[PDB]
Amino acid sequence: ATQEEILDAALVSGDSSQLTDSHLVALRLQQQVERIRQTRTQLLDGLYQNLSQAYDPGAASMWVLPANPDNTLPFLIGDKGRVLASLSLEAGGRGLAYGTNVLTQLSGTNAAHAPLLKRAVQWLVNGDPGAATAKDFKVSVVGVDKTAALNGLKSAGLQPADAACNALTDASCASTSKLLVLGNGASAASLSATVRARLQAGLPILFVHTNGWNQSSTGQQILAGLGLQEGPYGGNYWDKDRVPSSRTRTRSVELGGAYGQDPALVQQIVDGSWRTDYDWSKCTSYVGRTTCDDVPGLSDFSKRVDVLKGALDAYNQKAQNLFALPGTTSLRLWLLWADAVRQNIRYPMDKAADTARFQETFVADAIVGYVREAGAAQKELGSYAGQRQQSMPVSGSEETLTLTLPSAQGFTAIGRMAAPGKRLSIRIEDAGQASLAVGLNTQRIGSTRLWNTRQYDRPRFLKSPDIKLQANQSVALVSPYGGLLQLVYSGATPGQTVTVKVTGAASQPFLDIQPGEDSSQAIADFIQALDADKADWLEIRSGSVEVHAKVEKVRGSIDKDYGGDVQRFIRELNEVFIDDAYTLAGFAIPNQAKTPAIQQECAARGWDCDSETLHKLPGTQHINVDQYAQCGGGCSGNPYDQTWGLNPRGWGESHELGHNLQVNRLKVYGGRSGEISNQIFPLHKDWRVLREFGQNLDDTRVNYRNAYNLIVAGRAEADPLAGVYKRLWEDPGTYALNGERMAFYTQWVHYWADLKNDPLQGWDIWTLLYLHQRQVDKSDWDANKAALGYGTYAQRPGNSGDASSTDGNDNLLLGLSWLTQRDQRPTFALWGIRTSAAAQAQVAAYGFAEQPAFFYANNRTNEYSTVKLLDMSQGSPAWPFPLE
Ligand SMILES: CC(=O)N[C@H]1[C@@H](OC[C@H](N)C(=O)O)O[C@H](CO)[C@H](O)[C@@H]1O[C@@H]1O[C@H](CO)[C@H](O)[C@H](O)[C@H]1O
Ligand SMILES: [Zn+2]
Repeated sequence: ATQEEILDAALVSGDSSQLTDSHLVALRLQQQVERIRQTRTQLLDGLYQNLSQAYDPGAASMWVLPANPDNTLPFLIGDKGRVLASLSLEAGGRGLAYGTNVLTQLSGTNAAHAPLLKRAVQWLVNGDPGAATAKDFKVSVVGVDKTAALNGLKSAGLQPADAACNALTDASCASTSKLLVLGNGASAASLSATVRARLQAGLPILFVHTNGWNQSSTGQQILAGLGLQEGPYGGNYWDKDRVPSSRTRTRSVELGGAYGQDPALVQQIVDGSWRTDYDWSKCTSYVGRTTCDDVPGLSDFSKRVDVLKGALDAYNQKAQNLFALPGTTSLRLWLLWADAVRQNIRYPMDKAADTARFQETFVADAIVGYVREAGAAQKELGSYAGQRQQSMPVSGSEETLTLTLPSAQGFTAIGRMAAPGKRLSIRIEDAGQASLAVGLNTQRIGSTRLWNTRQYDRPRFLKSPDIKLQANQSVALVSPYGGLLQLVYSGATPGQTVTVKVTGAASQPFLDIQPGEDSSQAIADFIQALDADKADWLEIRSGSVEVHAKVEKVRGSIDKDYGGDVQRFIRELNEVFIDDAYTLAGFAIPNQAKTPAIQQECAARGWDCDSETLHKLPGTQHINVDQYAQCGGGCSGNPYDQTWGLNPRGWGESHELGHNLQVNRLKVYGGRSGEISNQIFPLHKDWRVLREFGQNLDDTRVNYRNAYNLIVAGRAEADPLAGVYKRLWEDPGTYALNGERMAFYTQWVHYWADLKNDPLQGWDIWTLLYLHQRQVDKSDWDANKAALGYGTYAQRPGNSGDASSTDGNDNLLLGLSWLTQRDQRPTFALWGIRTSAAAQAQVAAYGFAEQPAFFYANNRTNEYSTVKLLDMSQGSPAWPFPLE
């Protein structure tokens, strides 16, 4: 079959599998867009003629926008570009929608609109804005006041008659009525469908919004019946847009034809007239990542491409199949064009060396329609994936999966993949109250380094839009890239399950650790899948951590750090990385009790240390492992991004995990500890690692020596608190004095160990503070405050993360004093940390002997045997380890 014949077919079926001739599609699109422009311009010009286009809807009005651009268009666009009234040719009918009740203002505010309105009604009734309506033409008015409506029309020089029946709901009435006027008081079954069916059978409809700047569902449903849509929250309130008396015929005609359409971009595709002179010297670079926001012209180009993406992604988000929805030919053609471009793409591309291919591909990446019965695979996947992904076998039979949502909001991996260019079908059941969508992949936008020299080597948008699902309703998907399937949720109940039924998906290697239970079976299945080597991507679920990983990066890490020992890699991922962190934070981990020393401290303290209400595991933290990251070679977030692979003993891994587990009430001076209070997690791991294994990792992070220097010198000032504050916590830089500030956090580790007379117990102090803090955060205040050393507080304390707040300092002073049973203000002052009066008074009330100022000094981070205790109450001893 010819390319021509394939395109004709695909316009109906959506199947772009054989469609390769993108210039052919571009030409068809060129003419489609041109005839839309012709239709629109001829209509508008016949409406406006040379009459005044003055129209002012006030702030108490809504914007009314086209939705289906092929068969709807604006009528009145304001000087600020707000669409204040739209026309509809949907289903071959005729309609018109205003964002306010214009009919009640035709002898007042909008007296000057009357002649234009007359032509508009002439058009509605006759199909010709120049053909007089007959005297006493029958008008049905529904959902808005009849007499005022009819009087308005009469004010415009028209002679309507009350049809005296309801043309919205009575079919006999519709067939004899010449116009229907709708407002938002209307009642009907299937309001949108009803409206559509009347339109399509030839009843002309005039809609007025009757709720000012408020939105109306009734209206939205009427508008959707016309192929229109209500504007955003607020309506015209803020902008107060209008069309002035000076607006010309030529100008409005022109805006109307051009609205939501880009014939210049289509021409550029056709001719291949891509820009050869972009000034790249204006790109800039930040931690290895080039961006080009300030290259003249570039943002306007990219923002025009964003229009098309938004347009098609609205269909993706609502799980709507474009090829099943009538009057979508322009967008079908954009989509089929884009799929044809994907047939030819080749990597890598450079912004300078490959101007034509770069810019066309740029446009094509932004146009992907996932909801469909058939479609094509992009041929080259470059730096994302390869031949393995292309060839993954798929399940012909239906597969049933059960998933647990650990928090109320987020996403979790389903455990299956879409294969490139192959239909899968999906539905979810037993969802309770949870709101649900499906999506593909986890890459963040900066992960495609298209502005880096010769690094446009993968698609811009590997992460699909979230595609909304209904309880018990199937959706058919085709991805050109293939991808890891994600269940996106909100409004869920921590610990609830969801059931996923999927047909046509592939099975990536997937390590699914089951909470508490023996996961011996799952580990060997995973290894077998890994050894089978059919996938470019894998995933891991363990505890509250999910890893979305490029297979070869993981192999590379197993090989370099574990000599190919997969089993040890997995164990250490689960135990030394994951369990280590979450156990240190005192969470309730299934089938895993607290250590004896912690259990016994919680007992003596009479605290709730194990309930799910207070200490349940938190929301999923996601980790990406890939060739690129969103920023740098590793980037904070959820997911956080890694490019080196995945090392269970890695500093980065636990540093970032730490960010997820930070809490403001354990931050010294708020953001001053933004990159400090998370470091207890990597620090704990390295201390454990040296003891159990022998590797000595990152042994110079904690700068006891220079922290000391700063303390000693800030201390000789007249105000010793402030003196130390200036030298330690004042500097607002993101990583300022990182090693020195960390030394504060370990003080309490060495202290607790001496207090418990057991070096193995030191870190328990932080685990007790986390448990204390969650009680402080969410326990019933009146009932629990006495047990938490907060009896003097009428109300729960604040949780400000602000540098100038004492919310973090206070709780640290209270918690440490309460747990240690000593008044710790001297050592807090020694570190330049101020506290509120309330907190001061509360410590006094404990009636503990003061702990005089002290300092734990060491010349190594990970090895505590050599730590030395200084008494700082009487003066400042010499640093107790020799230089140099
Ligand atoms: C403060 C800290 O612990 N930083 C380490 C952290 O940084 C994560 C992001 N990349 C970031 O926010 O900057 O994890 C990385 C990667 O795993 C490093 O260990 C960071 O330590 C810093 O490493 C770089 C070298 O890449 C420099 O030597 C810095 O001096 C060092 O602090
Ligand atoms: Zn950080």
